[PDB]
Amino acid sequence: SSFNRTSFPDGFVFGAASSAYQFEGAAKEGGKGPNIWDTFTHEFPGKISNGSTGDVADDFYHRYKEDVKVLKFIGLDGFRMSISWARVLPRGKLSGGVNKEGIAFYNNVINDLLSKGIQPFITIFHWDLPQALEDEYGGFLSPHIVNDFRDFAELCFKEFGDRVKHWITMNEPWSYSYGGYDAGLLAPGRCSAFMAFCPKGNSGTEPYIVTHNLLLSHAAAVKLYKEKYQAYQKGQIGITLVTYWMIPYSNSKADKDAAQRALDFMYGWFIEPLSFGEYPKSMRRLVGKRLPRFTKEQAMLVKGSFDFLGLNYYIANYVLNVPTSNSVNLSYTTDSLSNQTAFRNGVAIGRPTGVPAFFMYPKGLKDLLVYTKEKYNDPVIYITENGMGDNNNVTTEEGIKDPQRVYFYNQHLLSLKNAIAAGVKVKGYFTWAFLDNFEWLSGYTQRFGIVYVDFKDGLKRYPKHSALWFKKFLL
Ligand SMILES: *[C@@H]1O[C@H](CO[C@@H]2O[C@@H](C)[C@@H](O)[C@@H](O)[C@@H]2O)[C@@H](O[C@@H]2O[C@H](CO)[C@@H](O[C@@H]3O[C@H](CO)[C@@H](O)[C@H](O)[C@@H]3O)[C@H](O)[C@H]2NC(C)=O)[C@H](O)[C@H]1NC(C)=O
Ligand SMILES: N=C(CCCS[C@@H]1CC(=O)N(Cc2ccccc2)C1=O)N[C@@H]1O[C@H](CO[C@@H]2OC[C@@H](O)[C@H](O)[C@H]2O)[C@@H](O)[C@H](O)[C@H]1O
Ligand SMILES: *[C@@H]1O[C@H](CO)[C@@H](O[C@@H]2O[C@H](CO)[C@@H](O)[C@H](O)[C@H]2NC(C)=O)[C@H](O)[C@H]1NC(C)=O
Repeated sequence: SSFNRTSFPDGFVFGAASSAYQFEGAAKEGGKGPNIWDTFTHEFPGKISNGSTGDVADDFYHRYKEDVKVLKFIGLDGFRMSISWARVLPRGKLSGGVNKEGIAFYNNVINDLLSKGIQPFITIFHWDLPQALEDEYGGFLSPHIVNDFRDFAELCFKEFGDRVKHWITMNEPWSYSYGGYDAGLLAPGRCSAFMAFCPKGNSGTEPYIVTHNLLLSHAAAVKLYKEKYQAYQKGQIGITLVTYWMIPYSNSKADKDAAQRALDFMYGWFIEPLSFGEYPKSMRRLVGKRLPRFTKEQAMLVKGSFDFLGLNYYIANYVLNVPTSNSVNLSYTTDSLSNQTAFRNGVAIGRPTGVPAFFMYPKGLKDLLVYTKEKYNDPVIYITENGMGDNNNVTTEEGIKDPQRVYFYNQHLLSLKNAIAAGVKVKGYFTWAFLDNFEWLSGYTQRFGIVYVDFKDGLKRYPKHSALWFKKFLL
């Protein structure tokens, strides 16, 4: 006898997650065109650990049949995966033509998943923007992205919507904006010149520009799905957001307010437009005219534009107030006057993982969910990512034994259970990740999978103890 799925609601969806650039490989194969991550990893090897790329990744593009067998072996209800925009539309625009070989790959994966009784949860956009669109008008820096995003979504609805019943417009627009345009840590790698880190950009203005267009693009796809496809395809559409849970470093009003500002700027930036059609008051106050306004039309489009909310949860941080100052480092990051740290009084917020900044704090998952329920009218929620990373610095034999990850999932699922007990309408949960994969700026130095991938020996797959723990949990 042990903790198992019967403790969760009937029909609850347990799954594992993936994304196209991180898993697929075949970056220049099967008619696929270039995307901004091809470009970023090739042109800035200094920004990826060991100068790695997703050229091959897990080679999920060729190995998907064997991988789907692993999903079935674990016994999962669902699988979260994304569509490579430049694989299906190599020139970004619909008028640039649809790549039949790219459509065929996703159809093949979906049909195999369904034969195993696994529901595909499809992320339309997981950061891999076609280089053609980045080149033409600067990608999400331009309002032109909205119409092209809408057409890409429509292509997905038309080709896959007869079988796909859960759509996620985009993964973590916070990450795309902050990482791509404030810190320059992610493609397209833009930031202010004073950071001496990116060729082009403005960390004080571009993140706000990009976030606005991310929201409008999302809203365009949702409007189209609901008005044209939802009634006869009978699916649901949402968006995946990420936030840290923010804890005041001390009991002071200063730190309490700082914690809420940090949450406002990371989470509220997206969930308040989605819920209320406006940005958080703190952002309006502190960012001023660098923060775009929603026109009345835009607000109507964005407000209420989700059937469900996808939430990605990894960590919590303590937050300190940062006093105003005279030194002029203009950025989205410094705009919130907040400072996050994993340590209080010299003590870490939880158990360590193989990722330096990341400690275990399962309580924060429930805290986030209750906060979301209470502030945003009790939405339907899927946990679309939750997981931990190991440092890739031991043998295959050792990496497969991951009691730390078994511990991680036991504690987080117990916390999730308590959130459901508190009335949060959670309907599903997805492990990041299915396989050890290309972890963006960290390359292959960090392993998040419940399944091990031996990159040094034919990309061979081996279920970890965590996979076997889930297998048992899922009966
Ligand atoms: C699937 O899981 C259920 C529930 O598991 C319980 O709740 C989870 C949230 C975790 O905290 C688990 O650690 C916890 O056990 C299992 O049913 C439960 O089995 C336990 C025994 O392991 C029962 O506790 C015992 O009950 C007897 C009386 O029958 C007492 O004499 C014992 O001292 C002890 O208290 C528990 O009552 C029971 N709960 C329910 C709701 O039935 C279930 O066995 C498991 N299934 C499989 C196949 O593993
Ligand atoms: N990685 C992110 C957010 C990137 C934000 S920009 C910058 C880079 C980064 O990882 N960190 C921290 C972070 C990590 C995860 C979530 C939020 C914030 C940043 O703030 N989100 C999810 O995390 C998953 C695990 O991300 C790893 O987290 C630890 C990092 O060291 C590693 O590079 C990253 O790939 C990704 O694989 C998913 O594709 C993605 O949806
Ligand atoms: C492999 O990487 C892990 C993770 O970085 C190392 O374990 C960490 O060691 C540091 C330094 O002593 C500690 O501060 C952390 O608490 C450890 N993290 C854990 C255990 O999750 C490990 O030492 C590395 N091993 C080798 C051989 O390099």
